Amino acid sequence: EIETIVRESEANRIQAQTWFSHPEKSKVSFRYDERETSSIRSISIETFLSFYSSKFNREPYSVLDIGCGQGQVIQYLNSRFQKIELTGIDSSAQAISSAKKLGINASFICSNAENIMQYVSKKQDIIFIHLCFGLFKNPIAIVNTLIHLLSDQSCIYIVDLDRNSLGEGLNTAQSREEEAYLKDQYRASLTMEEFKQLLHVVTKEQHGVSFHVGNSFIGGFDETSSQFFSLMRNRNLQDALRTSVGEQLKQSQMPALLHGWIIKNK
Ligand SMILES: Nc1ncnc2c1ncn2[C@@H]1O[C@H](CSCC[C@H](N)C(=O)O)[C@@H](O)[C@H]1O
Ligand SMILES: C=CCOC(=O)c1csc([C@@H](N)CCCNC(=N)N)n1
Repeated sequence: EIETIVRESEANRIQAQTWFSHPEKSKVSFRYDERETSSIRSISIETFLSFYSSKFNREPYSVLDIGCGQGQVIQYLNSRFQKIELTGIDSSAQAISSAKKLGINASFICSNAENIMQYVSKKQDIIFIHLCFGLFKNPIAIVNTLIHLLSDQSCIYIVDLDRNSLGEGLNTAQSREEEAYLKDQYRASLTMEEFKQLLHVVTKEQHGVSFHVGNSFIGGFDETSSQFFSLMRNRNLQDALRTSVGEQLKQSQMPALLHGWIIKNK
């Protein structure tokens, strides 16, 4: 039962979340995240944009960003599109105040993502959950709720740490505080096996809604898959991958992440 696995790892997830809700700890997590995770942001975004265009033959009308932090993902989208409805939600008041100060045409909500349907009624073409799934107290509840908000042509794209990657994941820590941070983050994470079970359970009773999970770099799609072939044809995704020397090497050295899709096609 995936429910019990999720309930029994709840304390770990609460602990991981202290790194985003405590004043001193938040300084450590921000510094690490900006240094080590910023370059993957554009890759993950262009992956879902390439997927959407390939699958549905139009650009999305709306992106909902779950755990949006200081609004960096929404800023990126704002620079790529003008006529996209952008929404971000984060339970950190400090993060949301920072996002609002950007002065972007976007809606920012300060609340547990569990409460999203109080703030968004129009169905969403893309729901993005980037590098934060393992922080949620009630991840299955959040996903079930998000599925209600999916448009007839839509996807949830989830990218997160794999618990089995802890050992390799510690390599990028540069201080004892960062080491402690990463240990807590990986301990709260799911494994590939657990993540697959979760996405199966939340989609199996939902008509026209499917899932895919993988640990391959580009959306978890194997390099021999038809999906990978289609994604890699997209010049915007190519451009995002064509980054600095140091960031390409960082991306090469990174442990494999979990990549999950919940896809609705009515
Ligand atoms: N239950 C919840 N609802 C909304 N946001 C949450 C949450 N639990 C944690 N978060 C937020 O998740 C973020 C994790 S770090 C930022 C992740 C961001 N999506 C990125 O791509 O880098 C933090 O800002 C934290 O406040
Ligand atoms: C190369 C290493 C890749 O490292 C990361 O992507 C990373 C490390 S810590 C972090 C934060 N965004 C919080 C992660 C929240 N998720 C889980 N704990 N599962 N992201």
